[PDB]
Amino acid sequence: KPFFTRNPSELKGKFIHTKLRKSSRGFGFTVVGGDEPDEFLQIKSLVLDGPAALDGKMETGDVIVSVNDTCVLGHTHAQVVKIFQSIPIGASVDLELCRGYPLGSSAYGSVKAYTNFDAERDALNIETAIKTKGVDEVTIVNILTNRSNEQRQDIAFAYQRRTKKELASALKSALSGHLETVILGLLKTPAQYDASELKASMKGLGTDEDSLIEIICSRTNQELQEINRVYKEMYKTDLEKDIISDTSGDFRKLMVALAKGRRAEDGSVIDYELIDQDARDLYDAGVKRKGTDVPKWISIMTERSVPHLQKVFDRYKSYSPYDMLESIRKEVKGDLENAFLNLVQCIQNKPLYFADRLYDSMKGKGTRDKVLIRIMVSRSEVDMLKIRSEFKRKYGKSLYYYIQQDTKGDYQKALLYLCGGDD
Amino acid sequence: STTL
Ligand SMILES: [Ca+2]
Ligand SMILES: [Ca+2]
Ligand SMILES: [Ca+2]
Ligand SMILES: [Ca+2]
Repeated sequence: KPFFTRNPSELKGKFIHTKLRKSSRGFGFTVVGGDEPDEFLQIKSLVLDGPAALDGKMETGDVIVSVNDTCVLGHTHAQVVKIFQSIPIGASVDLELCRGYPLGSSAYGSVKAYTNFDAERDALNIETAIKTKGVDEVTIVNILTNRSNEQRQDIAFAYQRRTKKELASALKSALSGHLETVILGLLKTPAQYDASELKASMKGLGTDEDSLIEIICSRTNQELQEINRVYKEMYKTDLEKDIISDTSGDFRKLMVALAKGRRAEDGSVIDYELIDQDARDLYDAGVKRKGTDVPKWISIMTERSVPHLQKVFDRYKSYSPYDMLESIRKEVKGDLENAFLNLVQCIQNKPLYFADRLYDSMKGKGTRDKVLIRIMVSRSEVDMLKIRSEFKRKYGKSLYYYIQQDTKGDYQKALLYLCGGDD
Repeated sequence: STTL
């Protein structure tokens, strides 16, 4: 349960006092929370060109402590909104805000927002570590792996503002090897990281299909819209065109369909009749007949919602002697088969999917560092705790333990911080 | 979620 108190003397972070004059379009910010009897009200967003943003003190996630010297900790959403609306135009409001409590963080991520966050202090310390004779990598790793992705963007902004140099460029020149790969990956936003991992996977027609498949099969609609937008910004070409240029056959049709990020959203009602019909269609399209009707498989597995397809795959076992994964291995081959196997795993149990990919990257000789690094970077704020839970349950030892055996040095220490702990 |  999120922390809550009605006493200001028990709040965690730092306090900001603001004075805003009401404009024609209000004070220019939105708030969330205050429905549960014990829930903070926090700043959801700030209207640009509005009083709150132009003042410069208010920030997203801040807890509203008091309004016009009345403490509003514990007050309902409706009571506080009424206070702001009753203020006439030109009158002012006095706000005390508390900065340190986060908003909208995943419950299953391993990397949490640092509470006493000071972007300027972090940039200063990173610069000192970069300029140290024989780079101080420990400080660089200790900081960046203990900050959320959003905070790393603030660190990079404060670093560029002080030194007039990009933080990623300075770290690229100071770090090397697998440690450099991890740190530079942490510095990108989730969409920037996936977009550049996708571009790298399509270096030629001899494509690292594993990486393309892994990203496109495991990303959600929301994540794929931002990837498609950011990919075109960074590389001035649509992601779909590069997939079309880099794939062929039914494998191409499947990757293009998934990358659109237009999967049907999770419905409120379970459609039991469509569940049975989809299961029969998957059976009729494959195991039941000679050959395979691949477009029917692509259509059902790319367009239906994930909760729907989980029940479809269970109902499919009623008609077919083999489950969906085994049916795929019997019906198709090559990149098409690998893509269907990854997609079905992502639908059925995405944390287990990443746990198996982590095991494969380390089990044998050496390491598939590219796979291991990308997963530890991209899932550390999504579902890393479920990935660790599935890993320890299946393999007996923790993901932490396997990372220790396969990697060494500051590289290992960074991966262990992204892991989050032993199991 | 309410605008102010
Ligand atoms: Ca050094
Ligand atoms: Ca068949
Ligand atoms: Ca049955
Ligand atoms: Ca291996």
